Amino acid sequence: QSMSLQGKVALVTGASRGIGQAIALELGRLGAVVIGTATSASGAEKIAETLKANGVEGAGLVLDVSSDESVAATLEHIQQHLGQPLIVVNNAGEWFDVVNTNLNSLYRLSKAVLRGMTKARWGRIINIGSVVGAMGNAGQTNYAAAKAGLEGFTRALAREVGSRAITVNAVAPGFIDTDMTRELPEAQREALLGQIPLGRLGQAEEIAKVVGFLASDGAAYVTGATVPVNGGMYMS
Amino acid sequence: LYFQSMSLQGKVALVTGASRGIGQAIALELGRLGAVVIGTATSASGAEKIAETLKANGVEGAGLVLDVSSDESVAATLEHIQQHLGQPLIVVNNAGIRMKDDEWFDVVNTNLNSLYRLSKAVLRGMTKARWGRIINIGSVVGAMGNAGQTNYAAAKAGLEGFTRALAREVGSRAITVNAVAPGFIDTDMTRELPEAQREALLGQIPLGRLGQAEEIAKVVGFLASDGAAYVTGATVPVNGGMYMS
Amino acid sequence: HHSNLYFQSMSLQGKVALVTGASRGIGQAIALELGRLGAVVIGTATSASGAEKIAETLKANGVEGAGLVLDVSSDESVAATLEHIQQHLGQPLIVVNNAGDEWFDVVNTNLNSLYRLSKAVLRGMTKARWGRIINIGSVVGAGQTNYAAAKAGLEGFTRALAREVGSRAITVNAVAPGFIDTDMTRELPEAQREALLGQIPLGRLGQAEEIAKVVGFLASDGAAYVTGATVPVNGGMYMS
Amino acid sequence: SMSLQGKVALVTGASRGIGQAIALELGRLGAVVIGTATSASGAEKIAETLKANGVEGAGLVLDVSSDESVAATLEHIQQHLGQPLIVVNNAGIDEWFDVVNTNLNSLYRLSKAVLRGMTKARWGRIINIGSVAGQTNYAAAKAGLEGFTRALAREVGSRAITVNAVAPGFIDTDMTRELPEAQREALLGQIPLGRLGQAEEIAKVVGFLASDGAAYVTGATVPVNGGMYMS
Ligand SMILES: Nc1nc(-c2ccccc2)cn1NC(=O)Nc1ccccc1F
Ligand SMILES: Nc1nc(-c2ccccc2)cn1NC(=O)Nc1ccccc1F
Repeated sequence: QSMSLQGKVALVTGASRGIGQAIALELGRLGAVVIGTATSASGAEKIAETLKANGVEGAGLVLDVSSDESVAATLEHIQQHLGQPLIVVNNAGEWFDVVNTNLNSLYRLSKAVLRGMTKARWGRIINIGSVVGAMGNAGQTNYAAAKAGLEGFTRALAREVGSRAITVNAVAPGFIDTDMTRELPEAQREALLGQIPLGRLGQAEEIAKVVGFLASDGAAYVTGATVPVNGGMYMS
Repeated sequence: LYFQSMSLQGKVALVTGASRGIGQAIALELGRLGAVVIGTATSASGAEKIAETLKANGVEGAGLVLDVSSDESVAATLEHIQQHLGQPLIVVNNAGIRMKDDEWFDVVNTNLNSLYRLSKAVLRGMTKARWGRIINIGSVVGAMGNAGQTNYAAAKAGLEGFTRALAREVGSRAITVNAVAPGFIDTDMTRELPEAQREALLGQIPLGRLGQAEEIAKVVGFLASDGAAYVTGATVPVNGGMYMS
Repeated sequence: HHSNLYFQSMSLQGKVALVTGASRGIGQAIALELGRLGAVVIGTATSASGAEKIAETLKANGVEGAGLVLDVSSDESVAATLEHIQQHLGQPLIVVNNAGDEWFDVVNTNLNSLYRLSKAVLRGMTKARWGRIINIGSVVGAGQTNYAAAKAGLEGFTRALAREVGSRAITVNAVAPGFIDTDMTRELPEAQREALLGQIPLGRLGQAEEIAKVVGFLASDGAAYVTGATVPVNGGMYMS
Repeated sequence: SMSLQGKVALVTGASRGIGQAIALELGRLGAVVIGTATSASGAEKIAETLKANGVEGAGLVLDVSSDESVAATLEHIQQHLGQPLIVVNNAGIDEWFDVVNTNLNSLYRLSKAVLRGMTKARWGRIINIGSVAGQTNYAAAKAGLEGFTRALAREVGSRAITVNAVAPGFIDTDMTRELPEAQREALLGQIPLGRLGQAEEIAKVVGFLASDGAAYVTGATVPVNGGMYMS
């Protein structure tokens, strides 16, 4: 009668900063045991501090989602130590190659965690889209493309794994206040505020709450869906 | 002076079409989250029933008679609420008013005129408070034929473009506007068409089951929260993986 | 009410086409294109001088047809107009709707007009067991809210109507123009035009004719299996 | 004014069905047409069909999954018939993912290879034909085709090159002719037009998209499905 993720293990890729960090803390707040990942040892260490610092049981690991070996080994380490990850949030990220590489990483990781979810006959996979913030024309092409790829992928994977009570969903952030976007040139940021009906940048936490909800038992009938979290700014 | 993640304490919510099924489940969910809940129906016995259900589940609120097709009804109803309980800052439109692939136009036209009516009327209150949630519930799947698809696809497309457009119009005032597009939900309609044809429905749904009314309500419950503040103009499908447009 | 070279393009020979809002721009271009393809063309406008002008343009480009006064918002106008056409020129089997808190009322009013007119021409197409209905969208023109909405409305409508009339071999389609060269857009300050062109991959405004060719195609027998579709004609500029 | 006289068109997977119909339609419009197939007997057949319908062109062996095949094939065309400015990708190829990933890698391979020619001529048409268990794979292939087509259109647009897709519904082809009557009729029952589409009816759309009249259409995916939409 609640959104408690007590007893569940969650894996959040790219958790050392920004959105991923905010997602790790939110799932922690909800009672999940949280494994966050980064590509470096110091990133993984930092994830661990942040967890203790906010009273979250879990760990930081080194993970490169572009390589089969890293993925296989990492998942093994988790299984042997903390249990099977039943919540998995892919947040660790020229148009063609970017999208092709991202989606190969989603599929890789998703397929690897699926054996565990299948066995438990329950699971949540949640895919975070790229943030809006794209120095140029290139960057609109790239965001629209990444979004279309995420959506069709998420929908297709949901249909494939649905019969096992595993939901698969995506979250498509708009213009979010992050360490990356605070660095954009003022003209570019203001031109983006001018496009957003809510008249402000979204917070990382505001992405994390959606992920938090999608991970809950309450969201059990939501699958193959891509939830936009963009303040009313839609770009396609 | 309180503050927690999903609370709606201190907020007044208005849920149209709350006497049964989805709307009832929504009223109880917003109640469960601490909202003062006004549910509505088109009849006195419906409104009575809403009130019983609230008290019976310990929810502070009321049942009112409301016809969303009529300006007078809407104006008067909102007045009563303002006079007595305060300003409704959460508003969930769920009162949509043998069917064939030609009835689509009128159904959708009538629904959307009612959304706009009610929405515009509650907007003055939300504007004044510089905060608000409007949530629009789509039609469930009401017939499994061609007739039934045309109508569901159409109702969905209309709801989505409407919700998006309205979100853009009111966004600058910190008012989110969202929709929920239920798929095949366990309700009065779905239960009574015998199974050999109904069971064929489960085969179209990857989750392999009908959705529960509660499962729509949790989504509405989330969208109404402060956590969902950056979600606007969105239509959340809640269909077990069955997508049709 | 104002009314031997065999060109090869003349594939809509023998068909009567009705193009609403034909006195200028896109609608005018559509009337001449369907004319070019051999259709007998009735174009419409809301005023007598508009209808006069349509007729001049037709004769001036050697198109058999007429200019009529039509108000698509009124049942009487529609019924009477269609009857005049039936009694004089035959049954219109190709029909192109191009004649158009603001955000809601615009879309609601348009779609009520589409449905009115569409339902009225449908008896004729049903009897002939063939027909083309083509709906021209809102061009670009606060303007962002309205364009996405108008588009979503047009598209769901077009799709739903296609499903309803399909069994009778009547296609129903829409065309969603992007930024089209019209007499208003030619007058922007260079900075404004260049900034708009910078959003369009083709790097130019579309021509009215370029909308008309799509309509021309959709009207043909070749497009018989295309129905409930909305064809964007925007130079690669997609707004949501 | 639908003419393609003087233009060279390349149609992959042209030995039968849709691709064949596309090759004859672009031929009918005056294009010099190179059709392709994966086998020698397929390529021969393409050539017979062209001569048999008075179309100037050729049948070539092409495997769009291989860089070498593509590079060599395009060279042969450049050296013999000129630069292909109209290009229609119709040769299609845990199963959903790989299908779509492989198809889109083939589109991108071929597209990039023909793009040099179009850039040089400052004009071009690229048209991608979609696929004709089964919903997951169709919805996925479609979503991939659409986003791809749109993204590529944005990239090459400034050079007066349109890039578009055609998403056929249920078409009368060698696959569909094999279904049991109850199953096909249940499929007709989902199609408002009440019939299967013809290959020619896909081809006319391609024919139109290739024309100068369609110059302002780019990044678009035209459904050709008799009113049956599955997503
Ligand atoms: N390799 C690749 N490129 C793209 C793509 C590029 C631009 C826009 C949209 C998709 C998508 N993908 N996607 C895939 O590999 N798989 C994929 C794409 C869409 C739906 C389902 C899929 F599996
Ligand atoms: N009369 C009508 N029909 C439809 C419609 C029909 C089929 C699919 C989608 C919308 C919508 N509407 N009415 C509206 O007032 N507005 C409207 C429709 C679609 C999107 C946005 C809108 F404001």
